[PDB]
Formats: sequence, structure tokens, C-alpha cells
Amino acid sequence: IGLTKTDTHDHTKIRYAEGHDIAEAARSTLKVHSSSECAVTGTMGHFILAKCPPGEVISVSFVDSKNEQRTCRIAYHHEQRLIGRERFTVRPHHGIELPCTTYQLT
Amino acid sequence: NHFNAYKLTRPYVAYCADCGMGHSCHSPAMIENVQADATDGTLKIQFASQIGLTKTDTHDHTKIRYAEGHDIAEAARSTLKVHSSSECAVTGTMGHFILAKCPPGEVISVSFVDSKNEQRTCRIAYHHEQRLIGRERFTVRPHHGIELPCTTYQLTTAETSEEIDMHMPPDIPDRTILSQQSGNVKITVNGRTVKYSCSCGSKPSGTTTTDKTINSCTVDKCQAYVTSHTKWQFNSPFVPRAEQAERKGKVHIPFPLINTT
Amino acid sequence: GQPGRFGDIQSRTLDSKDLYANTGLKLARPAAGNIHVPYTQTPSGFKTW
Amino acid sequence: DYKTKVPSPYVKCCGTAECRTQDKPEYKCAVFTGVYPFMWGGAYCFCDSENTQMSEAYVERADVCKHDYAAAYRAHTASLRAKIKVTYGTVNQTVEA
Ligand SMILES: *[C@@H]1O[C@H](CO)[C@@H](O[C@@H]2O[C@H](CO)[C@@H](O[C@@H]3O[C@H](CO[C@H]4O[C@H](CO)[C@@H](O)[C@H](O)[C@@H]4O)[C@@H](O)[C@H](O[C@H]4O[C@H](CO)[C@@H](O)[C@H](O)[C@@H]4O)[C@@H]3O)[C@H](O)[C@H]2NC(C)=O)[C@H](O)[C@H]1NC(C)=O
Ligand SMILES: *[C]1O[C]([C][O])[C](O[C]2O[C]([C][O])[C](O3[C]4O[C]([C][O])[C]([O])[C]([O])[C@]43[O])[C]([O])[C]2[N]C([C])=O)[C]([O])[C]1[N]C([C])=O
Repeated sequence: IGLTKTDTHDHTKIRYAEGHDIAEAARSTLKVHSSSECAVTGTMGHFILAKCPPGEVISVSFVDSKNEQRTCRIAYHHEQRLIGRERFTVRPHHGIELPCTTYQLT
Repeated sequence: NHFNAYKLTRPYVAYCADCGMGHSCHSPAMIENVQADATDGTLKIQFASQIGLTKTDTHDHTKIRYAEGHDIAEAARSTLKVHSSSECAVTGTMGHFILAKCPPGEVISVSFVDSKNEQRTCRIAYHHEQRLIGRERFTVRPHHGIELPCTTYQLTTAETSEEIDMHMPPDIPDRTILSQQSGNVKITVNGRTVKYSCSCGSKPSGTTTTDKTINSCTVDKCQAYVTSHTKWQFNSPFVPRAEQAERKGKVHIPFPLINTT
Repeated sequence: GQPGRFGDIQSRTLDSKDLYANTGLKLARPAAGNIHVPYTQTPSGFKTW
Repeated sequence: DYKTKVPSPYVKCCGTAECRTQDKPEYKCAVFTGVYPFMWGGAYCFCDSENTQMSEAYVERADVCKHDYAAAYRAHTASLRAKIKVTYGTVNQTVEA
């Protein structure tokens, strides 16, 4: 993602393979969804990280210039982790600060 | 048609707990609470921006109002969404309050697109479990059978006997005033009233509107403020108040619940 | 008014202007930055019943 | 059901307030020192060591329970009414008594 055929840094378009040519397509039609419509958070290079609710599957679908919605799915037993001692699902607006491990957006 | 009741009302920006992930920006998508004291299953959600009224106080159907950078802007309703775990349809949009019916889950959220073409969302923890009526465990209204008494909300968009209070914004802090010289500061660019204050003690605070110079100190001494009001706001518990602690304005709570089947 | 049992709020009629409550309400200091009102409370007893 | 009405948290920078009470259900006052409120406009005030924050809240009867509520009663002796049919060939009446 991010790289048109001529070297540039586009924040919207994505390069893919069809007919072993180098075709462009923008991010304004890329969705990820496993059990709900997932929500992406950071998009770089040849990897994609995102938070989204647990389930059993995972999906990537973006649309090409011929306007089809090519996608592929795979099985993955993702489930909600348990930090601390109270199994929540949504960050509340006051509590206790704890050691966890997250990713950096650089 | 007239229903006016709103002529001095302005949205706000408050703090939230999630903005997509992690970083909790002070966002224009506050959710005060979610009242679920009906019986059918619907939710009466009250959130930050208000919908139905254009910029200068006229009834609209499809345009919405919101705030950004303490100035007023607009957007559309047909590009708003509400969901919990699956996308659930809105059933009523009026004034300041969202009204919907929605499947179970453990989160509620509202979103809409910005006039800068963005996707601002907001999520908040809340438990909504399917509350049941009668001695069955259904999920969809069938076609054959019997009926039972139950309470629900009515779409009458002008009705009395419930209210919240209204106040005025206290003062709005900023450091981003056009105040810069080599050893001096230049003391306005604005279109509204301003109160300035500092601690380089030669002149007290005042209520100037034209430019000045304070000739003395580096910029990390003075902080500026927007000052006395044009409209009213809601006494949300996330923004402080000024020393005018009153109950100046008050506003309908629409959709009074009534007996039905 | 045992907080969290039946009827931790009580009213002597539908529309008396005085009431009684033992909700078990306390307050805590905020965090760095966020302006809000951290309030600790026993949840409802009536909604529990 | 009840409700927790929370008015706005009046913050005073480099000063202190004094909360006069109110004849109200569980009117609770709390005064805190050492705060640094950090809103959208940088900081709210400009001071560093004398800042105070005022938070007040009370508990009140919710607005919808004018239509749903539980009511406890004391229960005392009762009465008895009956309805009989009095057929004896000659015209049969019904009676409550
Ligand atoms: C779903 O439907 C139910 C019906 O079961 C509705 O309940 C009714 O709501 C109304 C609105 O408040 C109630 O009316 C009021 O009732 C109070 C209680 O009634 C007492 O007094 C009456 C005298 O008529 C007796 O018959 C009864 O046994 C009670 O002892 C009254 O105190 C109110 O009135 C006072 O002022 C008026 C004048 O303004 C006088 O006429 C009264 O006599 C009294 O002095 C008022 O009448 C009604 O009682 C409720 N029903 C029942 C069975 O109690 C629900 O409200 C509805 N759901 C929703 C959401 O609205
Ligand atoms: C009088 O007497 C008589 C004797 O005979 C009696 O009776 C009888 O009864 C019965 C019960 O009710 C009757 O039945 C009726 O009808 C009705 C209508 O609807 C029906 O439903 C029912 O089931 C029944 O069938 C009969 O009819 C009779 N018989 C004769 C009359 O003959 C009576 O009751 C008495 N009282 C009077 C008032 O009559």
C-alpha cells in the first residue's frame, strides 16, 4: 500500500497484481470485518494492523477499477484478552493504569 | 412547524474514552447517557451535536449541526449511523436526541462524516440486554398470535413536562492568538469579544477587542480567553462553569412514553 | 435504606417534594488532564430486584 | 429507580472556594487541591500550585417512575362478596351480595 508505480507517498492508493501489471486503487473502498465491521487504525507497507471485536474469521476486501469486490477470508481463533481482574469490553473514563504492550505508529 | 424553543442553543466539544482507538481526543461526539427506561427495547440516546436545525435557527430535515474550532458548521443526516454490534436502523431524529432500536451487545456508538470528509466515531461502555415481555423469548414480531400491554416512545416532536437545564460557556482558553514580537506581544486578531490576562504585573485583566502591545515578556506568560456569551449550552459534567451559576435556559425532553400494545 | 437491597430509594407518595436515599455515594480525585467527576456508587437495587 | 444529577465542576485557579450546603438528598461536597486541568486550549488556567477543583453531585428520583413503580402496603383483614343463582322454578334471578 501507499506506493503508485512511480515512487511516491500516497496516503490513499494501493498497488496490486493483475495480469502482472501494476494497477492502482484507493483506500476509500477498503474495509476489514470479522464479526462486526472492523475498524482499521494504521496502514503501512506490506502489513496491516487493526483493532476489532473477537470472533473466528477475518477479512480483507477492496474494490478494483472494474468495480468488483474481491476478498479473501481465513480462520483465526481471536478472543478478548484479560488484563487485570475485571473482564470489560470498552475502556472506561477512569481507572487504574497497568502494564500492557501496544504498537507504535511510526 | 414553529416549535421554536431553541433560538439560543449551541453545540459543544467534550471529552470521550475512545476515538477509534486509545487516544481519547476531546471530540464533538460526546454521549451523555443512554436512557432505556422504556419497555419495548428502544434506546433514547442524547449526544453532543444536535440535528434538525440549520446554522441560524430554522427547521431542517436532512442537515445537521455541529461544532469545530469554536465556530459553527453543518453536515448531513443521511450519512449518520448508529450501531452496537451490528448496524441497527435509526427510528427517529429530532433536536438534540437520537432514537433507535438495536440488537444486543455491550457497546453503543454514533458516527457521521465531517465537512472535511472524515469518519469521526465515538464508543462508550453500556450493557444492553434484550428485555423480554410475555412468557416467550422471541426476537421478531410474528404475524399470528396474541398481544400484550407494553410501553414505548411516541414520535410527537413537540410535547411538554420534561426538561434539562441550560447554562452559558464560561470562557474558552487559548494560546493560539496572533501575539508575537521579538520581545513583545501583539494583542488581537479576532472578530469577537476577548478577555486577556497575564502575570507580568503592570496592567490587570481587561475586556479589549482591538489590538494592543504589552511590550515586555515572552509568550509563555500570557494566556487569552474568549468571553461573554451569545447563546447557551448544556450543563454537561465535562466542561466547567463560570461564576454565573444559574438555570437560565431549559428545553423539552421529547417523546413521552405512553401505554400501547 | 440498605444500599442495594429492595427500595434503597423511598418516597411516601407519588408526588411528595421530599424523599430519602441511602445510595452509598462517594467521590474521587480526577486524573491528569481530564476534567470530569469520578463518582463511586453502588448500582441500583430496584433495577436489581 | 434513581438518578445521579451532576452539575458542572467549577474549577478555580490559584484560589479556593467554600461550598455552602443545601437542604437536599445527600448533597455531597468535595474540594481537591493539586489539579492541572488540560482542556483543548492548552491549559484552562495559568497557575501551578494553588489550583482547586470543586465537584458536587446529588441523588434524585428519576423522571419516568411517575408511571412505573413498586408500592409496599401493609395488609390487614379483608371482606367477602358473593354471587348466587337462586333457581326454584319460579323466575330465576341472579344476585350479588
Ligand atoms: C397506563 O395505564 C394506566 C392505567 O392503569 C395509567 O395509570 C394511570 O395514570 C393516571 C395519570 O396519573 C392516574 O391518574 C391519577 O391517579 C391518581 C391515583 O388515583 C387515585 O385516585 C383515584 C380517584 O379518581 C382513584 O380512582 C384511584 O383508586 C386512586 O385512589 C390520582 O391521585 C390522580 O388524581 C388526583 O387529582 C385528580 C384531579 O386532577 C382527581 O380526579 C383524583 O381523584 C385525585 O384527587 C390522577 O387521577 C391513574 O390513576 C392511573 N391508573 C391507575 C389504575 O392508577 C398509566 O399512567 C398508563 N401509562 C402511562 C405511561 O401513562
Ligand atoms: C332458570 O332455570 C334454568 C333451568 O332450566 C337455568 O338453566 C339452564 O342453565 C344453563 C346454564 O346457563 C343454560 O345454558 C345457557 O345458555 C348459554 C347461552 O349462550 C350457553 O352459552 C350455555 O352453555 C348454557 O347452555 C340453559 O339454557 C338453561 N336452560 C333453560 C333456561 O332451559 C337458568 O340459568 C335459570 N335462570 C334463567 C335466568 O333462566
